[PDB]
Amino acid sequence: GAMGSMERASLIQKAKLAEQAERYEDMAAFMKGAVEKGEELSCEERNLLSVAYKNVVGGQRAAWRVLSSIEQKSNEGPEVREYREKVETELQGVCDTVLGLLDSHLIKEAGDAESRVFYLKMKGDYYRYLAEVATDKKRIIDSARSAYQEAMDISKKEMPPTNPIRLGLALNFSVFHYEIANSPEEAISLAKTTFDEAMADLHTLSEDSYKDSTLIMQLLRDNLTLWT
Amino acid sequence: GAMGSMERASLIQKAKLAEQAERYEDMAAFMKGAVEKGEELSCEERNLLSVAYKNVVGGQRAAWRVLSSIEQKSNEGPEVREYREKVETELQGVCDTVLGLLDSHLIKEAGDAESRVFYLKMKGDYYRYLAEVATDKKRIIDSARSAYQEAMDISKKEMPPTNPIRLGLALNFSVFHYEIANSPEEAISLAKTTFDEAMADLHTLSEDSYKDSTLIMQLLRDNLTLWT
Amino acid sequence: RRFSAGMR
Amino acid sequence: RRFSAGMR
Ligand SMILES: N=C(N)c1cc(-c2ccccc2)c(CNC(=O)c2ccc3c(c2)CCO3)s1
Ligand SMILES: N=C(N)c1cc(-c2ccccc2)c(CNC(=O)c2ccc3c(c2)CCO3)s1
Ligand SMILES: N=C(N)c1cc(-c2ccccc2)c(CNC(=O)c2ccc3c(c2)CCO3)s1
Ligand SMILES: N=C(N)c1cc(-c2ccccc2)c(CNC(=O)c2ccc3c(c2)CCO3)s1
Ligand SMILES: N=C(N)c1cc(-c2ccccc2)c(CNC(=O)c2ccc3c(c2)CCO3)s1
Ligand SMILES: N=C(N)c1cc(-c2ccccc2)c(CNC(=O)c2ccc3c(c2)CCO3)s1
Ligand SMILES: [Cl-]
Ligand SMILES: [Cl-]
Ligand SMILES: [Mg+2]
Ligand SMILES: [Mg+2]
Repeated sequence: GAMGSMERASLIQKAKLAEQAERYEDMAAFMKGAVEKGEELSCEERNLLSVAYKNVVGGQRAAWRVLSSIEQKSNEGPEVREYREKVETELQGVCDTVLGLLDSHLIKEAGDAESRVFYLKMKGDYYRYLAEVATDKKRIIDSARSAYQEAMDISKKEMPPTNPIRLGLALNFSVFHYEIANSPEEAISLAKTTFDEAMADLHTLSEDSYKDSTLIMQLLRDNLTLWT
Repeated sequence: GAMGSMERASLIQKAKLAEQAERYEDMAAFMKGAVEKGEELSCEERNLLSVAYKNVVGGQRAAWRVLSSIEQKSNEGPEVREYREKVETELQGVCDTVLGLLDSHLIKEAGDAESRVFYLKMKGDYYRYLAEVATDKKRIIDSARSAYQEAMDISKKEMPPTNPIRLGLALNFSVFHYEIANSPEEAISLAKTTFDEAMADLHTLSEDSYKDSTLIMQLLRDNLTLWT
Repeated sequence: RRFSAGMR
Repeated sequence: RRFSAGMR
């Protein structure tokens, strides 16, 4: 790895600077190196990894969707298809890289429910991103579904219904159900039960945790308002 | 060049898709390949080149300024300096690349005042970007000043005071004077004379050209409001 | 466009 | 922050 000669602590520090600078490709490269040191990631460091790749693949996804729509319009020279494939291939590479970090060996070394759920959610997310562009598609969908489901099983056993990672997990699993798995009823069922069970637990929370949970509840709210 | 195997027309087409996708690094790479085909760039294609590198170096510049401020605060480990240098070096590389396209051979093959002024303005801009991070600085400032001045000489002879490239040229030369050359009076003098002479020429313009010119006049306006 | 956890 | 032509 190109980051193998840098100290773990220096990589984490520079990942934070990269975030402040909105240099998310640098951020991801630094966090990739941090992961490959072989030591667990703290909660803060898990968020750094997630935010970094969210922004990198996010730009790829938005670019892909622009190109894919233009491509479809021109089917109602090869350059539009060629460039969509270029972005698509670069997007799949990023997803394969994140999934490699998780399988080697973040998930197996996650000796916590909190840490393990976080990584399993990430596994579902980046198989979901591969499914968005897949046309093996069925097999990718099952990999995401399975990663999401195991995270759900653990989260329900080990974490309260207001935990932000659990809420973010159910949010994204509901989106998977709605737009990837062709299961809009599952998506609705999941979003509302998650919302309702979180609201019934808010009375147990501090003003700060309250803010954390209600911020993700708003996203469940907006989706249900769109789907029903 | 990695783009040497692609048709000029395909590179231009994909540069346009890249813009729609907000993939500006791709855009610049495509336009770099287009330039290296050795044929002149149309007005539209000159704008594609300029917008592409504006966005790439723009992100580098904003990141540099974030890092440089953090670095200065910590002087009121080496990681902040190290990463600022990483971004700085990558920024200088981009500026060197644009300046190489201009010197080999966009400027000498520009057989128009319109085309030649455009490229000379670009030369001033990217030497200005090198000056922003330089600490050889005097020599870079003279290179920008000289490129800007020759563009001004041509523009005054060959183009009306409302021409958008001429207005954009004077705008950026005024900024050079204000924040790079320590000449805030030159900057003010240049911005107001450009503004005033453009306003006195607006009566000659179509509704469309009017819009073009007044859009850059607003920027001269905002700067004068800041400086006086 | 629906929200995912990475869009808040 | 002042405007340059690349900020309109
Ligand atoms: N450097 C970063 N980006 C983060 C660092 C930490 C952290 C710091 C210290 C201890 C533990 C964690 C984060 C915790 N996570 C959030 O605060 C959060 C995440 C997603 C989200 C919102 C907020 C609002 C809507 O969507 S984020
Ligand atoms: N058990 C809890 N409730 C938490 C414990 C900690 C923690 C752990 C170790 C060190 C410091 C803090 C949390 C930090 N906060 C987040 O990670 C966070 C917050 C908001 C949010 C997201 C993530 C995703 C979307 O919105 S939360
Ligand atoms: N297929 C379903 N389950 C639904 C069917 C209807 C309905 C029934 C009759 C008339 C019109 C609509 C629903 C109404 N909308 C909600 O109940 C709702 C509930 C909780 C919640 C949000 C929205 C957002 C935040 O959390 S939901
Ligand atoms: N693909 C692009 N980005 C462009 C393509 C063309 C073009 C197309 C056909 C013929 C000639 C030129 C452009 C002309 N230039 C502008 O319209 C322009 C430039 C800077 C600016 C504003 C407007 C508003 C504020 O700052 S831009
Ligand atoms: N002689 C003129 N006045 C123009 C002639 C042409 C042209 C030439 C060949 C083909 C098609 C059009 C123009 C296209 N427009 C721009 O290039 C433009 C417009 C607004 C603007 C900027 C640039 C920079 C900031 O704001 S302008
Ligand atoms: N050092 C100078 N040249 C100036 C000194 C003063 C001044 C004098 C007395 C009291 C307060 C201020 C100026 C006033 N401001 C303008 O005249 C002005 C003119 C044209 C214009 C804009 C602004 C923006 C768009 O185009 S300018
Ligand atoms: Cl391509
Ligand atoms: Cl570095
Ligand atoms: Mg129903
Ligand atoms: Mg004065």
